[PDB]
Parts: sequence; C-alpha cells; structure tokens
Amino acid sequence: IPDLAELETRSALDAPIPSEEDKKEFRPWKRAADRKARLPSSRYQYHPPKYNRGPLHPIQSPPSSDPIARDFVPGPFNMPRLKETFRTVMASDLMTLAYIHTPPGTPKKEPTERLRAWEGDSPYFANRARRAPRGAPELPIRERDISFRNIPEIKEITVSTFVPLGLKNPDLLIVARAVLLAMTGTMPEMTRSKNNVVQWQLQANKPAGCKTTIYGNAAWEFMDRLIHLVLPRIKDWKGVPASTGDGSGNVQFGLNPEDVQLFPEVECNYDMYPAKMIPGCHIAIKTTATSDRQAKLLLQSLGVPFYSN
Amino acid sequence: SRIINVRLISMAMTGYFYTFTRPRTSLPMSMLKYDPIVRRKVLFLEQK
Amino acid sequence: ATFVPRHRRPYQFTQLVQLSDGSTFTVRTTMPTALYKSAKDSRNHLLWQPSDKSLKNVELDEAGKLAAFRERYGRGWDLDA
Amino acid sequence: VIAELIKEKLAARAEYNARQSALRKLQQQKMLARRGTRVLRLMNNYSYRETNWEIGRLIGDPGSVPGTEKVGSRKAKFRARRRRRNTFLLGIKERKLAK
Amino acid sequence: DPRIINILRHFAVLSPKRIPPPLRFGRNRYLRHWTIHRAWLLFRRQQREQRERILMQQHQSMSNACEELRNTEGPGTRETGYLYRVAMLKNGVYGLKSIPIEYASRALVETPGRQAWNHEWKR
Amino acid sequence: FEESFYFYQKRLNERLTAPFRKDFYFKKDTAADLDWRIKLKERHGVPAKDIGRYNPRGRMAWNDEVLVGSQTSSRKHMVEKLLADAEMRVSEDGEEIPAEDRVPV
Amino acid sequence: GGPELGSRRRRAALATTGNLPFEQLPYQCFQDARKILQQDRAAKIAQIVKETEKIKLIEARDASEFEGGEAAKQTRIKSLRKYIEELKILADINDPEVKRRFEDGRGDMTKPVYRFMAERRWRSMDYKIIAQRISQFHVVPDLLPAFDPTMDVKLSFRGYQVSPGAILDSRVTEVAPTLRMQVFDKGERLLTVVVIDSDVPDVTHDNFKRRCHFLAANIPWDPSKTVLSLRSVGDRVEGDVGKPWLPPFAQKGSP
RNA sequence: UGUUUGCAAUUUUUUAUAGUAUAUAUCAAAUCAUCUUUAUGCUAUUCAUAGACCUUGGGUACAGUAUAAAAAUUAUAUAUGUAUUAAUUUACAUAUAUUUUUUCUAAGAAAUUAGGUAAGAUUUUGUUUAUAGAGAAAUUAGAUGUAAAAAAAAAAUCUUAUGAGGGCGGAUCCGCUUCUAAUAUUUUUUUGUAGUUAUUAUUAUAAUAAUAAUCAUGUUUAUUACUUAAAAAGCUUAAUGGCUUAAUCUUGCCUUACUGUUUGAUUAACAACAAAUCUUA
Ligand SMILES: NC(=O)c1ccc[n+]([C@@H]2O[C@H](COP(=O)([O-])OP(=O)(O)OC[C@H]3O[C@@H](n4cnc5c(N)ncnc54)[C@H](O)[C@@H]3O)[C@@H](O)[C@H]2O)c1
Ligand SMILES: [K+]
Ligand SMILES: [K+]
Ligand SMILES: [K+]
Ligand SMILES: [Mg+2]
Ligand SMILES: [Mg+2]
Ligand SMILES: [Mg+2]
Repeated sequence: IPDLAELETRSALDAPIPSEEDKKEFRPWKRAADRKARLPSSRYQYHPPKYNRGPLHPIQSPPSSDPIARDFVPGPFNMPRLKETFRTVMASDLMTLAYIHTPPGTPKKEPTERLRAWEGDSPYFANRARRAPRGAPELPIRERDISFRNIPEIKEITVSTFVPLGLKNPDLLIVARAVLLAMTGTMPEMTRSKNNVVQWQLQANKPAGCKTTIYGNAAWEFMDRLIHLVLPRIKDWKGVPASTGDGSGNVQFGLNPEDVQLFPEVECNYDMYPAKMIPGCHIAIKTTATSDRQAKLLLQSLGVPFYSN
Repeated sequence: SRIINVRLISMAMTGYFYTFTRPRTSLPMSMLKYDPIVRRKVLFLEQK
Repeated sequence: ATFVPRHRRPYQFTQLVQLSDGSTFTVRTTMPTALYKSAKDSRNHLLWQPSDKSLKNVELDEAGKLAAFRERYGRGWDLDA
Repeated sequence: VIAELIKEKLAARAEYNARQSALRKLQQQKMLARRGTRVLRLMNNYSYRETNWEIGRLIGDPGSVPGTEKVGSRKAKFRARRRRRNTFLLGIKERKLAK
Repeated sequence: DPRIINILRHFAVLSPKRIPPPLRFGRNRYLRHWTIHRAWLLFRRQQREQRERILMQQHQSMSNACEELRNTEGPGTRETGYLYRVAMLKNGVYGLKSIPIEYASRALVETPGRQAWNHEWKR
Repeated sequence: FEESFYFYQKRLNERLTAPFRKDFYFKKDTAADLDWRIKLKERHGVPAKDIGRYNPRGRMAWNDEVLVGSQTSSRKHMVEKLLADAEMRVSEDGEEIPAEDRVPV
Repeated sequence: GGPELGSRRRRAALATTGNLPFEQLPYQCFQDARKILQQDRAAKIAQIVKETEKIKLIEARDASEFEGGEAAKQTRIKSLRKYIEELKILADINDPEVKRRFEDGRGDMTKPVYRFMAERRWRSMDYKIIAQRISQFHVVPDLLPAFDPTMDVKLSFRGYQVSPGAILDSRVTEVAPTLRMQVFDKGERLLTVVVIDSDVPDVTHDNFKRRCHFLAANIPWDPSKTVLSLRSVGDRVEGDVGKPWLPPFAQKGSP
C-alpha cells in the first residue's frame, strides 16, 4: 500500500525483544570500572534557565514534564485505593442515582444573559450600563447535571492553620508549620494577619499561620487517612455539618488540636514537639462538583457521615 | 532639616558636578554619570 | 524575568496499612514506619457499620471504672441481658 | 582511546589559548601606544594642549564604559572548581593510601 | 529550645539551597525517559477511553430503558409514562441517608481481611 | 508496566526529595533508634524499603534504572521487604534479638 | 575513530561499550514502555488499512446513491484522507529513533513524520520572530493586506546568516543572497522569489515608491531541498530571472 | 577531561578539513554550582595463632535479584592507654577543643523603596456562602459563560485600495468613473455539517440510516482564545479625572532623575510682561 510506504522504514518500536545473552553481558557497573577513566562530556550542554525572560528570548525554558526541568516532580508512585474505588463502583452509581432522561430530539437549552440589559421604548435604555447580578452580589455558578461526561471528583485539598498567639511565642509557628508538613507531605507557606484588633491582640501584616495544598493522588490519599483512620477515632464525633458548602461544590470543616495528633504522621513522633503546640487545621475539600448537594452526594460515596446541624 | 543637598564630584578631575538631595541618615551617593568636559560616562562621588 | 521555583518535598516512604479487618493496602507517607496496624478504624466503628450486631451491645468502658468494680467485687452486680 | 582523545582536546585547547595569548599580547601593545599618545593642538592665543575629549577616548573608543565588562567566564570557574575538588579528593586517597 | 532546633533543622534541609539539584541526563538516558513518558501518557489514554466507553455504554442503557418506559401504558389503567414520571423523581437522592455508609465506606484493598465476606449476616 | 513505572519514579524521588532525618522521628539511644539503625545498615543506608539499594548522591548515582527481568520492582518483593522491617529486632534492653528468636509478622 | 563518527563522547563511548541497538537496551521500564508503543503502532496501521479500503467502497459508488449528491461524497473522502494523514504521524511520533534522526538533521523530509516535527520546531521559535517583524515593520498592510507565512526562509550574504531585520552594510548587500528555505507540504511546487524595496523616497511627489531589486519565477522546490543561491538561477537552478539582483542602497538623509 | 558516564539532541562564535556557496568536526561564550577517590575503609567467611570464647598476622569473596568491593571517606591540637620502633617513631582504641566535606538554627518565616527599560500576571477591594478554637469584630477556601475537525459557494447594499500605473475630462495632482480584490453588514438564496467511539434499526464481521458523545499524542492542578455590570482596591500625599489591552503588581539588569543648542504650541499660558507648562529635532 502506498500509504504504508510513507511510514518510516526502520522502526525501533517494531524491533524484537532484547536477547537474554545480551542481557547477561549488559553490566552498567562494569563499564565505569573497566573504563578506569571519565568519558568526555557531550557538546550539548543546555541547562534550563533560572528565570523566564519571555517567549522570544534566545534561551527558552522547557515544560515541567521535562525531567531536566527545574519544576519537575516525579510521577505517580501508586494508585490511591479511593480513586480506584470511586472509578470502579461509585462512578456509575452516582450516574445512575442522579439521572434525568432527555428525549431524543430535545432542543438545546439556550442560556440567558446573566447581566441583563434594558430593553424598551425609553431612549435612555439604549446606552444604559448592563444591570447588576440579580440576587447575590456575585454571579453563582450554575449547577451542571451529573452526566456520564461530568462525574464529580476530588480535585485538591487545602489544609490551613491560624495561630494568633504565635505573634508572642514564635515557636508556635514553627511547630504548626511542621505538623502541617508531615500531615500532607509538602512545605506549607506562611500566611499573615490582615486586620487589627486590640481586644484579641491581633496586629496586621504579621505571620500568623500556614497553608498547604495537595493535588491529584496526594489529595485522594489524604482523604482515605482522614475518613478511615482519623475521623473514626475522634471521641463523640457526629459527622460533617450538613450546612458545609460555599455553593460551588467545595466542602469545608475543621479539626481540633487533639484530633490533629491522631493523624498517624503526627502520633508517631508526637513527643518531638513542645507540649501544647500542635494546632487545629481548616480542611477545605475542593471538588469538581458545581453544587452543595452534589458535593454532599459525592462525599457520601466516599464514606463521609453527615449530620443535621 | 531631614533632607540635605549633596554634590557629586567628577572623578575625572574635570570640575564638573551633579547636585542631588537625599536623607541625612543615608549612605553617601555614588553614581555613574555623563561628564560633558570629556564627553564620556565616568564615576561621580559625593564631595564630603 | 519570572523566577522558576523548585518543589521542596520531604522524604516519603511506602507504608503497609493493616486495618482492624485484617485487610492490607499500601500508601505513600512521610513516616518511617513500614507497617501501620489500625486497632480502631471505619471497619470497626458503629457510625460506619450501623447494622453489624457485633459492634453494638459493647461495654465501651473508656474510663476503666466499670472493669475495676468487677475486679474488686466481681460480676454479681451487672446489667444482665 | 579515552586517553588519546583527551590529548586531542588539550591540543585544540592549547591552539586556541596560544592564539588568544598571541593576540592578547597585540591588544596590550595597541592600548599602550594609544594611552601614551599625546596630541597637542593649537587651541588659542598660540597655546598648545591636549583636548579634553581626546583625553576621554584614551581609555577606549566610545560606545561602552570601560571597567564594566565581566572580568572572567563562569565556565572557567566551573572548570577551575572541578580541578580543585579533584585534587582534594585525590589528595585524601594518597594520604589514606600512605597510611 | 532543643526540640525547636530539631524542627528548624528539618526546614533548613528543605531550603532551596539544600534540596538536590535538577536532574542531568545524557541523550540515551533522556530518550529512555522520553519513551517511558510517551508510553505512560498513552496508557492513560487507553484507560481513559476504556473508562469513558463504559460510562457511555451504561448511560445509553438507561436512555433506552427510560425511552421505552416513557411510551408504555400500564400497569392496568394508568396513563402513558406514569412509571417514567415516577422513576425520574429524586426523593431523598440528595439527602443525608441517600447512600448507605456501609457500602461507601468499604473501599478496595490490595488483600482481603481475615473474613472476606460475611454470609451469616441476619436481618 | 505500571509496576515498573512506579519503581522508576520512586528512584527519581530519591534524587529530588530532601534527605530523611531520623532525629525527627527517633530520639537517640532508644529501642526505636537502635532498631532503626540495625535494619538501616542491612538496607545499606537506604531509608526506604521498596527501592532496593540506590544511592542518590555519589559517582554511581546515574545507575538508577533497573535491568529487564528484575524482581525488585514487583509487588511481591515490596510486601516481603516491608514485612521483614516490621518485626522488632531490638529487645527492650537494647540488645539485638538472636536470628532464631525473631518472631515474624 | 575519525570525526565522521560524531562527537568525541560518541567515538569514546562507541569503543568502550558494547555493540547493541539503542532499542534493545535491557532496561525494565524502557522495554515495558516500548511494548505499549509497539502494539499501539500495530493498531494504527491496522486502522490505515481499514480506512484505506473504506475509500475504495466510497469511490466505486455512484454519486446519485448518496442522498447528498456528489458534494456529500467528496466531503466524506476529504475527511477520510485527513484522518489517514493523522494515523501516519501517530504511528511514528512515539518512536525514539525518529526523534533522534530528526534532531541530527538526517531526517527524511519526504515523509510526513519528519515534516511534522520540522514545522513544529519552526513554529516554536522562528515563526514567532518573522510574525513579529511583519507587524512591527508594517510589512502588513503596506505590502499585503494580510500575511501568515507558512514556510521558512533564512537569507545569508557571503555565507554569513542575517537575522530578520538586521541593518546590513552596502558592501555586504552587494551580491545575490543565498536563501535557506524549507517547506513542510508534500510534493514539488514552483516558486517565485521577489525582493522589494518599499521605502524609495520620491521627493517630486512627497511620498515613497516601491522598487523591485530581484525577480525570478519557475523555481522547482521540494521539501527535500534546502539551499537556493539567487546568483545562479538561470543555469544551475531552473528558472526565469525577470530581473537580476540590484544592489540595495539608501541615499543620505532618508530613513 | 566542568557538566552524569551507551553513542552526532539548544543558541552564537573561533579554527580546520573536504568542498564551491554548502557539510562535518573542533574552540570560546551563553543557559546550569551534579555531589564524581574505581578503592586505600567496612561487612562476611576462612586459615593459622602463644590463648582460657578470645589475642596477633594473613588469605578468601567475582558482583543485574548488581556487589564485602563506599549512604558520604578532612586536617589536627592536646591527655589517657595498648602495641611498636634508633627515636611521644608508627599504627589503633578512647574521650574533648577545633577546624574540613558549603552538609541540618525555617528569610522561598522578616523589611510596606516609589525612577529608566524588558518580560510576566491582569477585579487585586468590598460584598457574600461555608469553615476547630472563633463571639458583632481574627484565618483559609470559593463565587460568569462560551468555543476550540473543516467549510464551500451566489448575488446585493455601502466603505476602502501606493489594485488593474484602468477609462474620460482637465502612472503617481483632481471631480466624475467601470472591473477585480479586501473589511464590514442581511435573519440573507443556499449547499455541506463529516470522520472517530458507542447505541439502536434494517441488511449480508461488514454496509446504510438515525441518535448521543467528541479542544486533546497531552504531566488534569490541563492548556489556549473570548467573555465576566458598576463601585471599590492600587497608582508619594486632599479632591476630581484617568489607567486594568497599563500609568498597577512581581522579577532581572540598570541610574536618560544625562550635556549643549533648538522646533511648534498652550486657538499668542495666567484677558499684559516676567518666573512658568507641554512638545520636536
Ligand atoms: N488528561 C488528559 O490528557 C485528558 C485527555 C482528554 C480528556 N480529558 C478529560 O479530563 C478528564 C480527566 O483526565 P484523565 O482521565 O486523563 O485523568 P487521570 O485519571 O488519568 O489522571 C489523574 C491523576 O492521577 C494520575 N494517574 C492516572 N492514572 C494513574 C494510575 N493508573 N496510577 C496512578 N496514578 C495515575 C495522573 O498522573 C494524574 O495526576 C477525563 O475524564 C476527560 O474528561 C483529559
Ligand atoms: K487514565
Ligand atoms: K524595575
Ligand atoms: K467586576
Ligand atoms: Mg509608579
Ligand atoms: Mg477577595
Ligand atoms: Mg495671553
């Protein structure tokens, strides 16, 4: 076939598997020793720049996927058992549970302008500025239906701490930053206060907390630890409040300082921290959902109890 | 006052100078300015 | 000139998690422990297993007083059922 | 093969260095003559003196500010830094081998 | 102070000056990684296409069944689409007791427990 | 391929993550520290138990890839090593338990 | 062991290592990845034979049979051909040696695979430059209402490469330049070259006129040719020189 | 031998060969501090050996399930030993004061720095929903929508053109002028709306039709383009205007916050003059 004649004649992909005899004779450690010298360096010595100086600069930076890049992060190390669970059993139950049948020839719904315009016979309406968002001061995202093309999933988790007393005892901020480190496996970024309150002895623009964001597989692993190993150990725990939700599919709740040390990563070396310095955290679970009821329906699929309050 | 007018002398020993202001509690000024006598950019240092 | 920051990640291990049910899965954590035995987890909690009869009708004497009394005076005085 | 190839690398390195030093010696001779040349001109009242603008171009032609160029190459610093480390480690091998 | 110094050392090791540098590969080593990356992203495509194929096939089975249901009459003296209009209700779907926590709490595991399944469960 | 890939990325993480500080989890001269040092020497200094023997730093750091037909990357060898590291190797008094008197997990 | 083998590291590595194809290095992850791409390339080729025969069925099909007429039969084969072109690239885009052969300049430009990487490489750094010169120097709309270059054109005077828009001396720009062109479309086409000076001052009417300094037509070109010396366009290369090279120049005072 | 050790992979330049301008190699620089002892220690085992398990000295190990064959190897000052020599000579074992491996007390935890230029980011405030301690009042997370295979073709309404050097009157000057081309506008006359995956139906695994999905060869934390009322925040300082496509913010390098002369204006600055303001060469 002429089309197949345009493909590369010599294909590495269509080569036979390596020979066992060749495998036996391939010893990378014996080459460096037998050489008894240092092989000359290659003339290609491009190294990613430390700064991005524009799209037209002679020296350009590679993408993060490039292993030599400065922002490269080693890929997945395992499959979070809660992501395989959700995609294996709970992906179709939520799709089947919440399903509305659309007839075959249903006309596509046309979205109406959310920033209305004035229409009428008054000459003033012509050049009037678009009206304000009706209801809330900011337009809320419209809920999408749970389809086979839109399955709510967990996206990222933000663990934040606020230590006001750390302004007087600087060590309260050092411990808080370490607990949030072992808990999530990343380096928290210090935050600062934004208001001034003398009654609470709060001064503005001073480091008073820390925050980490875990994405991808890390966020699915953290959820499992929280659901199956931390929350089941909180004494007299009722469940996540049914009122949680910002109206966009994100669930927020907080842990006590005595419940933060239940994390296996914090109870192992609990004695290495000064007494009464482990803080409480604010866990914000951001999902792909677009509603409060969808997120609460998503978390219930992962084994989160919710109580009325 | 809080501000003082300092004079930057040309190190080419041409006699040209520039005059700028800066707070008292600051380090002496030292800049690379243009000398019209030699028509080249030389080092200018504060007088005192 | 936008600085290209680098990721600052600590050392991470691979851990075997053995739930109270005896089932085992592997995770990625920062602690050096290799095997994490969980004596109390969702597989043993009543809020997650409201139907299992074994978990209900449990003494749950967290303080220890209910057991100290029986050691001193015996099981003569009990809520027999 | 590795030993001989390195000799070719050093031979080509010496050629450039030999030419560079052979040319660097010429520039230092051209600059010396320029900075040492005194052109006295008939200015006024039958007086003779070297113009101030010519005194400014003695250090170098206009366009750049002499004394602002980078003194050396960072590659030579990496090259030099490796050489220093190799001795240090190689030196410890001789000592702990002497013992 | 001693314990806080330990915590501070933990951070001193994570500073940009202490963390290891970016990798430095040759060509054959870089090309070796280029394929491992080219084959992994393609593997995810094969898993993404398969996963999204099952979701579409399971979804089409619902559309077909519900479309048939819409045009049914019965059982008995019940107008067309009664069962359809009753099946599209979402009573309690978005409540607190929607999904049983015993089914959602049980996640997949690498190896089973001492008692994989409980057959002696009684109502 | 999924197994070989994870192992391949676990060794790149060894070259890019901060070192492990045992002083942050174990305190000197304790039953846990001594038990950690003994088993750490059997792993040839590698604090991780599922990446075989690989030194991120040094002259031989480049040899991170594993040859075809290897057992180290498999999941059977992973569980075997993580279990052999869970058995208590140091008695309550700080002495290493005899090889025959060690109870497996 | 001569320079014809490549860099020094290659000549050294090629004498202290074993003789073995790069694709047969016994590495675990590298060979597991090579098998995923192997059985996938076989699925892309199996698809090219499926879509190749699906065109014959549509070709030997009366237009009237199609409810859309002859117009609906060409849009169906037009899409099938385009879908096959993509399968011929995805069959080698993951090949590690096709990437090496291209980066070394030894790539066969008569194949769609190497022409795809060349355009992607050109559209990464070089296109963004020429796209910027056309706008900042106002080549558009002065010369053309709209212009989106699709081929690479690098000009060099006396063997010295010229950066786009560099002010050259009147002595350098005295002989015909050499154009290092590169096309990324299949087949052989006829090319016309035109050098226009768009800033000739016309003081008699207070405006600028455009003057042609070179014009040649009927220049055969293929994606395999790279160099074209405008000096020899009548004898060496085939073409018709409508106007020989006129040395550029600019009178004193004009921009 | 700077640059990762299995092999022509970035940009520019030097030099040389072949070559008649091209091609290869080489050199220097740019981008980047990757850490480099090929084993001198350690580990195991095995011989001897005065020795009642240990003393002293030698061997051995053959390495892809990589290995004992380096998971991090300095240099000393003193004291206390032990064994040693012509000799505090030398080799070890302890401790305690050092320096070395840049390798372990978070500046990427702090500082409100304001001009020139380049790149990057583009609603930052308030409001509001929710959130351990947390309350009227502390922090954090959020808060618009659309699109991303590809079009082809007919006429008309204008508007432009340094397009055809159009034609006619007085090549590029001018008011009338046809034709072609481009932008915009019509809801316009339409034609086409595939391919791929899947479902359903007929037909004999394929073909045809219909329905749904479809930016995706790519680190899904996707990305890119467009859209997202007004006010507010920010912009040295009041107030008004303005900027969000930069005049704001972040970062790199910088100090034109230069010297002389000078153009045209502020319907001929302030209803004169002068000190002024903007601007050109
Ligand atoms: N990712 C893409 O390139 C892509 C392409 C087309 C469409 N989409 C759309 O985006 C949605 C999500 O994209 P996705 O399905 O490719 O994401 P994904 O599930 O494949 O990736 C999720 C995260 O986990 C990692 N991961 C993936 N597979 C893994 C495994 N087997 N083991 C361990 N870790 C693994 C990935 O690296 C990523 O960080 C798709 O459902 C589709 O709607 C994405
Ligand atoms: K996938
Ligand atoms: K700046
Ligand atoms: K707004
Ligand atoms: Mg400013
Ligand atoms: Mg805000
Ligand atoms: Mg006046």
